[PDB]
Amino acid sequence: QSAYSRIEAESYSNQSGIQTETCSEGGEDVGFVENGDYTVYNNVDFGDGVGGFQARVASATSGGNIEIRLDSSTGTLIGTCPVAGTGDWQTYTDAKCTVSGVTGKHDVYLVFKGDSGYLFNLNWFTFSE
Ligand SMILES: O[C@@H]1[C@@H](O)[C@H](O)OC[C@H]1O
Ligand code: NA
Repeated sequence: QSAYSRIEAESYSNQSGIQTETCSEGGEDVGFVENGDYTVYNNVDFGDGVGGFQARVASATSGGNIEIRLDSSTGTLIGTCPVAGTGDWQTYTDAKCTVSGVTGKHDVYLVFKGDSGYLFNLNWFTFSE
């Protein structure tokens, strides 16, 4: 799958600790996110050109960070996307960050880190050139 496509969060290959649920904007979100949870998207093709990451997120708390790691849940970090409260678990906004240069095909781990409690819900994400 292309890094530059819209990747629905619920389309993960593997996950730890989360649950999918009905998303107010349509489709599903990955919710029940606590510090240390993650989702994995296999065989993402970055080509040569990546510069950024955009995630569609909601949070009734104070959010947290999405660590973007390659090939394992503790693997090389290529960006950390800050996520901020939106006042409701089903009112979404765009969280965005820069991403270090990378090439080729990798399994992408989105590793959710933050304070105590639930962090945010993730509807979909994408990378930008
Ligand atoms: O959306 C989820 C909500 O349904 C649950 O009650 O709290 C955790 C959130 O992620
Ligand atoms: Na979704």
